Amino acid sequence: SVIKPDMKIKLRMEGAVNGHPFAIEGVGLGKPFEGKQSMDLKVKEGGPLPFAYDILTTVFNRVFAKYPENIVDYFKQSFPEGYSWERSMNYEDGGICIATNDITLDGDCFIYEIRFDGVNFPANGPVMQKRTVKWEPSTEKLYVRDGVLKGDVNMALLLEGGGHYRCDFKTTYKAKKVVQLPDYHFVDHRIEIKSHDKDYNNVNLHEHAEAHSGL
Amino acid sequence: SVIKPDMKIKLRMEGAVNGHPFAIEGVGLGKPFEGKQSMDLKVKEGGPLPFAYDILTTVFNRVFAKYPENIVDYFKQSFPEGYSWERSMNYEDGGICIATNDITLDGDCFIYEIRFDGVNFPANGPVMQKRTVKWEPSTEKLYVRDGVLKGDVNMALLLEGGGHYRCDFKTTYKAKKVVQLPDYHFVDHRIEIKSHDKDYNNVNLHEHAEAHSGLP
Amino acid sequence: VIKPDMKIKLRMEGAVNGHPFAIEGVGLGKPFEGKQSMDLKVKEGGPLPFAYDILTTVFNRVFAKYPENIVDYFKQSFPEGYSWERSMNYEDGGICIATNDITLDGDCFIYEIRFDGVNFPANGPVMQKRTVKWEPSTEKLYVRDGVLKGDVNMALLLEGGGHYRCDFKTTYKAKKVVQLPDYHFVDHRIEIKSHDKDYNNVNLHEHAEAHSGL
Amino acid sequence: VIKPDMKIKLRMEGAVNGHPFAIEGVGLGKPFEGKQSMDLKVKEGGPLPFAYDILTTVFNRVFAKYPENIVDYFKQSFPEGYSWERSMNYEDGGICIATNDITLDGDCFIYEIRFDGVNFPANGPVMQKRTVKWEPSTEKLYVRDGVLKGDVNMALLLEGGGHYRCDFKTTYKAKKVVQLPDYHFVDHRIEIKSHDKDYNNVNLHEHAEAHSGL
Repeated sequence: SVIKPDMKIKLRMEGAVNGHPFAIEGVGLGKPFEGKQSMDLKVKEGGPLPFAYDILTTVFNRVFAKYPENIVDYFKQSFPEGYSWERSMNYEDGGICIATNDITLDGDCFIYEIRFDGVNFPANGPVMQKRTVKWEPSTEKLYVRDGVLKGDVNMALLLEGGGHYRCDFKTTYKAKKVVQLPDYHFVDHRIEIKSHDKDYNNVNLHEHAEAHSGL
Repeated sequence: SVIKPDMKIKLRMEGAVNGHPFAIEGVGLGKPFEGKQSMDLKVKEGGPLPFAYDILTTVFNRVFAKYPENIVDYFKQSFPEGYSWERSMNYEDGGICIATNDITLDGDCFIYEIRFDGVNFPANGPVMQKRTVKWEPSTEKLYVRDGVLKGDVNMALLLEGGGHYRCDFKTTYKAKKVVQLPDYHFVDHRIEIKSHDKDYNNVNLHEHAEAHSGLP
Repeated sequence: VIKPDMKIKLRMEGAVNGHPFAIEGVGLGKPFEGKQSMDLKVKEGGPLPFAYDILTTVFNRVFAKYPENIVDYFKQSFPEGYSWERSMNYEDGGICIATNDITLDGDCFIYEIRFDGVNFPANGPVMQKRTVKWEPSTEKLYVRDGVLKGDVNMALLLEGGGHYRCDFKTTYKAKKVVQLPDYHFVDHRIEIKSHDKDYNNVNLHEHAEAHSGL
Repeated sequence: VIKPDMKIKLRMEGAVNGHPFAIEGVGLGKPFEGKQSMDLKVKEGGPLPFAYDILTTVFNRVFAKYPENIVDYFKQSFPEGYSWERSMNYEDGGICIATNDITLDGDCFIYEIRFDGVNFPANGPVMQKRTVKWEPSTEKLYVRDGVLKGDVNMALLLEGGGHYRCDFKTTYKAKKVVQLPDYHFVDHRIEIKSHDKDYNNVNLHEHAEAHSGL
């Protein structure tokens, strides 16, 4: 079907953090059935980001998650038409990021229309002082609410010299058409920046995901 | 000085809710020393707005707040330079609105560069189905944190049919230069849409703010 | 009926980070003046290992001056009285929740208080007792599901300037049907007038007035 | 040390929206298997007018199967033991907080538990007893200021399908110095196996295993 073993990705992100705009474009590819992907990103406007790049990574498609036969894959059923999602990223120190990504599909390439905004970050925080090393792996909880799919997950950014920085994720998925809604379930995630340049004008990012249930 | 009894307003807001972009430019004027301001907003893009126009209103200048003599005025002190603020708006039903405003000054007219974003608003919540009536008067609490000025406030939208809809504001004001930093204090608020057509493409908005110390 | 001058008796039972304590108290106040004072004594778990400041706002909106044009849910609930529950969330993850059941005996209000708070950071302002006082406040009260709710942005100034934020969420419940009021505010002002070295004894005061929009 | 088969003995004293209650419990489990079961008997405040489920995750991470590659904060903390504190924030505003002090007598863990919850809507799932059970979950544990933290996105599926979200914030404090683990997870699956009409009697089971994630 539309969901081929191998696929491409085309995306652009426009946003602002603490009132300073920026834009990013990216090209990538993944295997929707293996739940793996990869993508190169470049800062098109507003470089060099004066904040931790990590806050952005998870915004850069649940379609790339390995769903077992026993669990309805809300996300793949949504295509060709596609789906969009809304996300809340509440940081333990007050910082807050809002994001949106509209997902379309051009032939064999997913196209993302991404918005991203973040405010109230302390200048002395791990975010504005770029003290983030990476996001820890996670297990997202997803459940139906009002005919759509909700996804929540407790995230953590290990900092330099140890210690963690928590953020609570609150994502909402909305399919453009009617699809089989699934039962409560989870999706383990692992996102890492493989490489990047001095100021992150160029970044290589990878994500791995697989869904499952209780135990 | 720099700020005068009567000054004008020019604003351009660009933003999105639930993923739907829109643009609104506004115009208006007010009395900075009397805490009063009026403005007529107009939806230039994304109309008709699919959500309650009330969640935008507080985003459309603390300069407009009557300040007592015994309390430092962090706002009037920032110009000619000016200041910028970031706000977090958290609604009781998961809805979260984020916004920023960069206020500069052209002669006797303030210019705003606003950005507004809100997500996760329940499809059947009060906001998306536009069942709100307006904001109740309020009292903001301003305090200093890391050399800047914070300001929090418990906000409530009166819903049609009575009952309210709570939201919490968390604002951070940043003067574009070094200015005196006030002790703890409050700002009484009261905003209202005075008029507007059926889907709020055109809106007349008013506000009156008055800062004071604690009750004695 | 609520007279111009009233007395107060009370006992609190609670814990902070799992460590138990108990405090009893006596006082008086002027319901219509919105003023009151009291002397509290630590009975168990003393000397207290956390800032007393977190307990004060638990130690009765009856003691708020209410203007004629605003329904006074509180002064009405008596002689039956009312009860309340409150969530107190501090920015650093410290969370306390309390309840108070207020009854009336002659001219003396009787309080049965429960206080519990957890996850206070070992080196935070609370456990390190680095708080100075609560700043005055303005509580927002609105009817919800047939009962009255009060929310307020609170803040403690810590030693050497600086503030520590906490959000209050209170639910008040009349013991018998009373008239529900419209949306209104209550300006508060709570202060510890005196205390001995370890706070085993404390004299507390509060002043408050209800009002509507600016 | 900690044996392959151990016993449990506990007592919970608490309140919900101002109404006290107490529940005694006895049980056992396989600590290396992450399996445990117990029988709960209400001793006060019965019949409980609120969803029993809000209380279940309060009724010992020792009962979780830790692989060899992860430090076991809980098992190394004996026989001194440890205590924990927890915030449970529900989406409709209800808030619960608890603390458990855990000691060891031979082969029987001994829990002294406290439980408090406020602001639960009268018409909400909890007060209307509209809950079915907690959904399985994965707890995230990381170190903070010398102790262990564990947060989880919980969810009660309600009658009529649909879920009620609750955010857990737990802090684990070993009664002695023990090695601190790196970031990790603990899947959980808790459930009531049997109960009587007013839940005065309840059999509870829990299954848990620790892991490092993909």
